[PDB]
Amino acid sequence: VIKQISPLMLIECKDDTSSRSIYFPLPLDDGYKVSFNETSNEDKVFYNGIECPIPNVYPASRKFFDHKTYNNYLFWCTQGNNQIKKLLSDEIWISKMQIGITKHVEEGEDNDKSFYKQEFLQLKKSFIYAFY
RNA sequence: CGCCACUUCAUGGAAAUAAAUCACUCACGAAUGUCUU
Repeated sequence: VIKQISPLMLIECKDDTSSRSIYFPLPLDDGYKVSFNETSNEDKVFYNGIECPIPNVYPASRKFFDHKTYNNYLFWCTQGNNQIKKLLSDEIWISKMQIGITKHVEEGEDNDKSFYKQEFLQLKKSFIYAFY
């Protein structure tokens, strides 16, 4: 009976529980302009041997792509009635590392080798998962 | 030469002062760094 499942969504539920904000990962090109100048014979990238035009990139605010300041991969985004709201992944997900062992019950087992660390994630109080 | 006793019974000063006030050592050691379905 299952026919169609939507991609899992990150939904924010506010105190005024009448509207929900859907959060998406920030596009990797956000805040930057990519042109691909086509004057030809200028410069061609070879991605593992395939022809491709050169990706001229500028911030949408010139200078070039400074990968020392590139941080779009750390941000999640949602629609606002203005610009795009950027939320850090830190502010959404809380992470803790848990140490675990199996208590050595003697008269048996070669299991001193039971020793591990696990990562557990907690969602912020206003954030839930959803899909259709 | 004889005769004969009274008076006085602790005041002042010092009443604690300096030195050391914790020292050295150990401040985590060994096992497990994944295992069984």
